[PDB]
Amino acid sequence: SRAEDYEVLYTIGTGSYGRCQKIRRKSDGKILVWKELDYGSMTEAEKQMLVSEVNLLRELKHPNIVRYYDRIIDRTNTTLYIVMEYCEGGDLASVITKGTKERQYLDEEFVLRVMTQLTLALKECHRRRDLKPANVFLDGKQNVKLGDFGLARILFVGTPYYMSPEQMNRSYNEKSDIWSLGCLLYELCALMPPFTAFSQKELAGKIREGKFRRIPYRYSDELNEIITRMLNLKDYHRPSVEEILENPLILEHHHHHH
Ligand SMILES: C[C@@H](Oc1cc(-n2cnc3ccc(OC4CCN(C)CC4)cc32)sc1C(N)=O)c1ccccc1C(F)(F)F
Ligand SMILES: [Cl-]
Ligand SMILES: [Cl-]
Ligand SMILES: [Cl-]
Repeated sequence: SRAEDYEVLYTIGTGSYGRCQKIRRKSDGKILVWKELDYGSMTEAEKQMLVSEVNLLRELKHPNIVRYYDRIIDRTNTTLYIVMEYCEGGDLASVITKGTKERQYLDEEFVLRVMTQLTLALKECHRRRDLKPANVFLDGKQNVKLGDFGLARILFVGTPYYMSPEQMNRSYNEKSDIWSLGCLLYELCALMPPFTAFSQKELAGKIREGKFRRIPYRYSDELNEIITRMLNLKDYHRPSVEEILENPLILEHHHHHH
């Protein structure tokens, strides 16, 4: 694996420590992206846990998880490139901001696609990747892929909008993930998270109460019902992955297609 095997098309995003760039694989013209990380200032310990993290990326292979392709070490410029799938539709955060700014709600069909495909991504993770809009990506074929938010971080002030009731009291619980999914799907429909506040303490008060507005009336009672169940205060009242996928709303066409 050599950087020379690829040509950079342009930069998609830039963080404090590295960049994400759209690239083209020379051999066959495949369009991909890479994360460019300067590890020059890292300690041996930091570099070791970087290797271990990257190894985990190689472990997951699933149609609804952003696919890892390659890793390239350029020891000359002390840069590491992590090559992954290009998702032409971008991230969900951008989609929500767009709807919010342009005052246009998303189709129920699109929300069902996200629910179906992220629930399957979650199911694979649980077999053995934060559930947040900025970490969910869309390809050019109506597919939805869960990213590695560890990549965004490697490139406190934030309000933890999606924190579950049990998590703010200790997590380590698969049903906590269902709560976060509920928040995400809620925000996709409402163009705002179900619980808002200016501080974490205020937010926590609202979460504990467990009340929120119905998603907009353009969305079916069936869709509102399942999202509302995911936002139950009791983890054991939230539906499992299996129970979500059994919902009559979810059909073959909402799943991934090559
Ligand atoms: C840090 C980065 O993490 C990413 C990026 C991934 N990815 C794969 N194909 C993509 C196409 C677009 C895209 O972001 C866009 C471009 C600019 N818009 C204004 C917003 C949408 C990202 C794409 S996968 C992946 C991961 N960690 O698995 C990232 C994450 C969220 C949003 C942007 C970015 C980036 F801009 F840095 F790329
Ligand atoms: Cl609106
Ligand atoms: Cl609709
Ligand atoms: Cl697919």
